[PDB]
Amino acid sequence: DVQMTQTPLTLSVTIGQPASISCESSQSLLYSNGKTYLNWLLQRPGQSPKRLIYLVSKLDSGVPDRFTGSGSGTDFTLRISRVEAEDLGVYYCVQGTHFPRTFGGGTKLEIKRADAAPTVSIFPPSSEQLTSGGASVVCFLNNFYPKDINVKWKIDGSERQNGVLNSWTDQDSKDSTYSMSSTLTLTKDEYERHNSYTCEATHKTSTSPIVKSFNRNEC
Amino acid sequence: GVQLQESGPGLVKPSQSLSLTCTVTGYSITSDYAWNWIRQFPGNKLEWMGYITYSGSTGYNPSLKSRISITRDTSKNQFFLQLNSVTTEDTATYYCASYDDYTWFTYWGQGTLVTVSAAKTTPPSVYPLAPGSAAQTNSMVTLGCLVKGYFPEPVTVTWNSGSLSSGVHTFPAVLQSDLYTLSSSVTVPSSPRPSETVTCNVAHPASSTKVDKKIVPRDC
Repeated sequence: DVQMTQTPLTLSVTIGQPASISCESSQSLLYSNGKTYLNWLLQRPGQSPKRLIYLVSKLDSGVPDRFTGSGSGTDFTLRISRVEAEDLGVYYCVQGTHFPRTFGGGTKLEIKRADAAPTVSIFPPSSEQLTSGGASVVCFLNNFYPKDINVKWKIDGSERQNGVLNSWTDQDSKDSTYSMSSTLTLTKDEYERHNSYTCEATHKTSTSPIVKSFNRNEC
Repeated sequence: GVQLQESGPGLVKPSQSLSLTCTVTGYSITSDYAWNWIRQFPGNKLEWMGYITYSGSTGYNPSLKSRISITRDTSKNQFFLQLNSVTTEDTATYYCASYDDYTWFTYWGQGTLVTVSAAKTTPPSVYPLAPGSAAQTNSMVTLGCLVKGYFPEPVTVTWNSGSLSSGVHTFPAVLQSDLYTLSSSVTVPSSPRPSETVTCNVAHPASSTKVDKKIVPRDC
């Protein structure tokens, strides 16, 4: 029940510059044998947590010279000399001095990137689905930045809000962008009663929204 | 090479008893160290659950004491985790790990997702997403696959059996009515499609499902 507080909760850093995450416990982590049991884990998207530092400053096998650990008692700090794309993920600080072992909330590191307008593509329902009496209209807004993105659907000019499922992806460790998926699901009947479907997106990248649409009768 | 691996159900009913196995290869769980079971809740919070030492002694997280058990089979070199009266609050990714806060020894398994729910396993429906007349100018073409109506997580999506990965974005599943919906987009130059074939492969383990769907264009 030894609380481990990390700060900040989310850190945005521009490639090549130093980053710093702070960890702080409710009680000293210095042990009677004179050793401090504090470790730093890193979890990249789609992977398991991986220890990078033990005994507050000791590097783990294969961990880059870039990472550095320091601290004492109740305040530890993980400093990354120069950030790279391969550093995207969540950073946790663990404590193994007082039972039970506890973790910090984790700090999400995001790479500050150059603004990018999404590439928008819209897809009519597949005939195979319509057969089941369902109709899902999909819209993909790929590789854009920042993450601030707003999607809006319009069927025959009028906005529709119910029946929408949006899904964002983790920052792309390759180009540092984000991608979003917007699916508008209607029944077979309602889809066949309307003809103009539009996917509209508003992003920091442009003054006027990006539009993509199609007419049900045209294909 | 050292290695830990979790095995066990991915779906469990509330009130049932969760039972996971962690197999270790490349080191004897009786030699040295403490072997642990840790879980990660959606939202990312981690929670140390308990351990069993190479000596047979165990330690458990106070909040779990009442219903946790960790035993082993030294002859098979694998330790087990048993949690009782599971509730939907027990849905999480379970990892088994072994480490020493002093030495350089540290190893984590790959983790296994465990969903606690009454809902029943349901194979997914897969639909190819072709342009409507999109492929026109730009040298790139985006295609897609819609995976909907399945349960529980997860599903594995690939394109051309892995052959294609260069520009793939597979979106996180959304739970909408006790069922999941997920999508995956792939962008290729206008030379590959519809010239050379593009397929999206979908596998839903829980339902022993394997489906391939070619993305053929609509004639209009």
